[PDB]
This record gives sequence, C-alpha cells and structure tokens, in this order.
Amino acid sequence: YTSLIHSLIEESQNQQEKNEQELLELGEGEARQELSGIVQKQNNLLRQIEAQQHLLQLTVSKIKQLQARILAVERYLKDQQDKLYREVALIRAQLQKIESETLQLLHQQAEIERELNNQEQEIGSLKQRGLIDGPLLSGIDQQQNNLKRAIEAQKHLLQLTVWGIKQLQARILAVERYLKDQQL
Repeated sequence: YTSLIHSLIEESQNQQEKNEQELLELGEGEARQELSGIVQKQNNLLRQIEAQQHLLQLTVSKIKQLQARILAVERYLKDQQDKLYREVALIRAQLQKIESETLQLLHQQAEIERELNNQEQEIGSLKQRGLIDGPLLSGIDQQQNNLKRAIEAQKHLLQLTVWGIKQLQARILAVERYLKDQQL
C-alpha cells in the first residue's frame, strides 16, 4: 500500500508541524531548548523515512518490470538466436543494478532503526518527568508512534524486495540452463 504509507507520511508531516508550533509558544524557561532537540531529531528521522519510501518505490518498480521481461522470455521460448542471449545478459545486468540499489536500502534501514531506538530511549525518560509540558510531550509521543509504524511497514517492504530479487535470480538462472540444454 503506497497510498496507506503515504497517508501516514502525510500525517507524520502534520504532527511534526504541530509539534514545532507547540514548541515555539513555550517560555524560554520550560526546558524548551531540551525538548527542541528531540523534536528536530524526529524531523530528521521523518526525512529519512521519506527518502526511504522514494527508493523503495523505485526499486519495486524495477523488480516488477524485470519480472515482466523474464516472463516475456519464458513465453518467447514457449512459442518457438543470439538476440536471445543479449536479452538474457541484459536482464542479468539490470538485476545486478537492483541488487546494489537494494544494498543502499538496507544501509538506510539499519541507520533508520538505529535512530528510532535511541529516540525511544530519550522519549522514554522524558515521559517519567512530570514538569515537562503535557501537550507537547503527547505530540512527541504520538509522532514516535507514527515514525515507528512507517518504519515497520518499510521493513516488511524491504524484506519482500530482498525476497523478489532472489526469485528473479533463480528464474533468470533457469532460463540460462534451458538455453544451454538446447545448445547441446
């Protein structure tokens, strides 16, 4: 669900906005500087979630498009060279590109979950402290729930992308073995 994730990202942007406005209306002596740190950290993390969603959707398009190329080759062989071996090699080339683009996804995912965990600990401590403004800390707590949910969906998306890549590798490998059998 691109749409559902984008509704959550959109909602996360409004919460970030509301949080920041609630922050600037505090007096200079309400730990307003301290709270400002975590609010900005939530903004940086939202940016990385946004960036991750863009690359995920691109990678997912390339996989779906490569799956259609492999299918076309499988049907071409059913309805039956040289131009065939160039197609197979080019499919392997595209696949290799997707593999390293998915390597950036895993890098960013790890850093994103690293930042989310350190924020959970910070906000965990803030929640025990009573003197901290109730409304703003509620919006900070709500935003953390938003970012965590987004990260959770993107994690499952990334795992399916790693999964489909291995499926394409096996499927293009089967096409290679069928072709070397015919050459015999």
